[PDB]
Amino acid sequence: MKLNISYPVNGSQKTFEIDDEHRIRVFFDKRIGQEVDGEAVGDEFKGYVFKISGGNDKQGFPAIVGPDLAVLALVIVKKGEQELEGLTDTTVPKRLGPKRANNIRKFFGLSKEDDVRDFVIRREVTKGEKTYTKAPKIQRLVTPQRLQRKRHQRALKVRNAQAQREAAAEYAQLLAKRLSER
Amino acid sequence: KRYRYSSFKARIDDLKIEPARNLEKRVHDYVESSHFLASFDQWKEINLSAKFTEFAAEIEHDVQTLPQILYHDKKIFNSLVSFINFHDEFSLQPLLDLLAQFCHDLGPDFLKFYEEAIKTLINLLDAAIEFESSNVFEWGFNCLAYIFKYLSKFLVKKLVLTCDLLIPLLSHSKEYLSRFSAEALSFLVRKCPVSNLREFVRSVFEKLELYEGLLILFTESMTSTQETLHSKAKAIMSVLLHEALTKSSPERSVSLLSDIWMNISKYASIESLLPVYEVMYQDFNDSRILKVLTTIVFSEIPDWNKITILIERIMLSQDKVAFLFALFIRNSDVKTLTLFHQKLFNYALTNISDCFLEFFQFALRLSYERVFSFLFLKKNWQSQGKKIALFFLEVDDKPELQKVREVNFPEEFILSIRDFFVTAEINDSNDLFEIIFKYSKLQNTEIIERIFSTFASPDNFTKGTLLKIYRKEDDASLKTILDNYENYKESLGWNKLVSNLHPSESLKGLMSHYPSLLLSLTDNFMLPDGKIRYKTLMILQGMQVPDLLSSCMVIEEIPLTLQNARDLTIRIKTKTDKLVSSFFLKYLFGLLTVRFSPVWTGVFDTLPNVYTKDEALVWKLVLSFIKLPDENQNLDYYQPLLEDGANKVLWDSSVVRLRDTIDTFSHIWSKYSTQNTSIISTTIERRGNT
RNA sequence: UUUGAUGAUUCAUAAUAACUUUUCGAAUCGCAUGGCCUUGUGCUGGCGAUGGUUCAUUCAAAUUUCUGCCCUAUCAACUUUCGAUGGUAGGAUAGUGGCCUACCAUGGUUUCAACGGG
RNA sequence: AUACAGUGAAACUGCGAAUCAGUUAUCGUUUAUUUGAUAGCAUGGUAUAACUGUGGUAA
Repeated sequence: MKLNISYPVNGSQKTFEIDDEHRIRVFFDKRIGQEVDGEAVGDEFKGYVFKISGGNDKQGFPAIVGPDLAVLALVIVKKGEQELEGLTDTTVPKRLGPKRANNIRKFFGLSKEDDVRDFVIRREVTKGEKTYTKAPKIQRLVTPQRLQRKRHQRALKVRNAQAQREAAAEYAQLLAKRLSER
Repeated sequence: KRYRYSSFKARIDDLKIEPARNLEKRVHDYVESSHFLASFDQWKEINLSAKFTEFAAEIEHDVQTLPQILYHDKKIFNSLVSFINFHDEFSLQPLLDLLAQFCHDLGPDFLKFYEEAIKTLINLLDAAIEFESSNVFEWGFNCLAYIFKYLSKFLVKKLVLTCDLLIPLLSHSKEYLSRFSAEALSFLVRKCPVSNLREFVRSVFEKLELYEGLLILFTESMTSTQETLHSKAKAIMSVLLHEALTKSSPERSVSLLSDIWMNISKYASIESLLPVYEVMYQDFNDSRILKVLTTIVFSEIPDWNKITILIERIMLSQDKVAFLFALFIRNSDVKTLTLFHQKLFNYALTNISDCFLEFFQFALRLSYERVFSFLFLKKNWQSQGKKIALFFLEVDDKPELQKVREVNFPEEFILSIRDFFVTAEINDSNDLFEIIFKYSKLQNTEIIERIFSTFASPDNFTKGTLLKIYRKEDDASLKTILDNYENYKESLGWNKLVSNLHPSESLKGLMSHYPSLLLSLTDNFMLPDGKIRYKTLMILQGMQVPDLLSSCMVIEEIPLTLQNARDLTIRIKTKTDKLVSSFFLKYLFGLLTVRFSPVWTGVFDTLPNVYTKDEALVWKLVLSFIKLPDENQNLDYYQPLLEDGANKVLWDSSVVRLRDTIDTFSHIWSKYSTQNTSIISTTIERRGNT
């Protein structure tokens, strides 16, 4: 069958073709997300702790597994000591950097004095001759505008109350006038 | 697509007046009986607003047949200005354009109204600021430029009077008002031929003590013709500006003419500035010229520029002029003549510092001559340690006067250093690095605080007996320069026996885990040097995992894998190697500058030798953040009080501020020693995170 | 002499007591960003975009009162069969309400053209 | 415009997808929407889309 194996820390993934089906015979009637050891199933890969993903059968449809799952996938849960060729050595970067303010503050350990604005991820995209550097965004950041709007909400609440409970008194003045009348 | 909905300030940004550049067939080209009557009845038809209707009902008996206007001039003018001083926003365009038309029919008889009309106009521009309507501003400034277009024949001598009238627009401190009104006044400047413009430039320079940006906008708008084309009167306007300049005006007027020249040079590209350069060179042939010359050499006949500069130097500012001429010159002969002038140019340390910050090229002859002519400036210039011009620094540092080297050797022989003579010896040894026996003697006398120790270690790295004395001092022991000295001694047997005689390297292998990554890198490079001069696989893995520390997302994704592999090797595999691996793991977990590496450290701290130094180091890290270390060395005070040649520009102000900060760094010796103490390595940090 | 009314109220509304698998009382956005002077990096402040508690309005739905249409006595009896028709409670209901459950009652329709059929 | 600032595909979110006839009441129901009133922590965490890749599959 074919085994897509993915190293998670690099995040790389490559496929294998597994003959000697009595290696595959220990995968059978075993539930999804259970432990698989490296040398215990196969020959070359050593100490690679796995867990099966389940997934697609013959012609691609998805607990107790049969031999229809041609595309079997694994993530390397714990690497042993086998030196793989495109999984453990060649590293692919994690793609999207952190976007939120406190997410960046966790990603670089910032305190409550930093007001980050330089711990943003950067990227330069290259036309070939004229470069375009870019700083994306710091969203959910405390701005001068946000506490201004908070102040405006405070002012609106206090102004609505400080009109309402006084208009009550100017109604009570006319009620007192009619009570002196009658 | 339509419907964009630009904001109010957005429309104001799109606005520019230019009515003679606005070309339609409006009403005025098609003239009936009066010139006023056509624009009256046309506006009566197209616009309805209630006060404009009752105004029309008031003036309809006297609008038609221009004899009626010339009889009833004053009365309907008072009706006009009363309705503009009434001013609802919807009536503004008809009444205001009619008041614009009300001068074109008459001519000279409007000058008895002109001042009061402009008074109502400026009061309504203030009301327009509180109205917030770009259409209102467009109409009002448009009718003002119409008035100036129709009355430029009579507003020749009264330029000073009308700009003194309109000075609440120029110095308003609300810059788009002045940017509007400067266009109208600049059209008047383009009108007025020579002598009245000279008197106007004199009075405008004299009244300068937010009017500066307004005068800059008026000059730039007077020069502002069509795109990539200068004004036809620009060569004479520059002549009147330079005649009002050259010690006939105040201090800020020189920077005003500078900024006007800067904006005009940015506008007119290349060929439009031939006659401008000719008129400016003719005005510069007589002999303030310095800010003008630096301004004209900013924006990039350089031989004629060099000739005029040589005359004006035959007779800071000359340093900035020579720095800009070096950054944009094209003649090596002129560069050699500039070296001849650099013989007579003082503050050559600051000049060479700004020039090396600018570029790095040929003709480096005068540096050795300035070194032979020969304090704190030379100290700071040698203190510029690792530059891109270090290849020329390490080759030309020998060319100094060695009499100063042997004189510093006489000061480095004896050292009675209590508190500040150690700093004096630091200033001596900084220059003496560019100059071994006296080094070892003074180091023995000095070891017999942190800044003086780091400076002695710098002279130690600049310098087997010396290695034995350095190992004895390291057993007697800032630490970054000390590890620099140790690695320089270890890389720059008998040494095997001398290192095997003294037991060491356990303290450095334990305290390699500091809160500074450069200190960690220096300790890791020093310990491998000691193990080389007297295992290596795991040490080189720990050095290489700390080598790829530029934690960009590719390299930061790579570093968790590299640290996991090296930690798996050193954990599945001596006491010194265990101490070095524990110090590297503690440094990686206590960096707290990347959470990528602090996940690899939290992974690698799971299979270590049980409680060897793990919980002890964890208690040390938890106890490191209860109090903090401080109190670096102090210095005296100094005062530049200098370095100004500009007031306000876009990029010229930034370049002048950079040269001013350069001169304040090359200021007096107390500030120079304070900057030298600021020039340090990292230290302990990251409180609350560890 | 204390309170808002309709034809009409356990109506509108206010007070206590606790229950809330604890509802809401803005972790929101665009344009300007002006002021107070103890110039902090403070405190303030405009226009309007969304949201959101309750009431009213508006637009609706779903039921409900009264009349009607195809021919017939070679259709005179029809509905309480395994709900028929009420009353009492409960459940369902968005609710009045056999829409249903049990319990109490044995009703109700009809020669008037009903009931059935064309 | 070294956080962001122009246009902006994709995607999430938000919004919207026998007629019976005349005929009264809803003090028997709800009333999305519009409209008008209406309520005295410098702001934290998920769990993911588009995308990068590994495939199956005639599809």
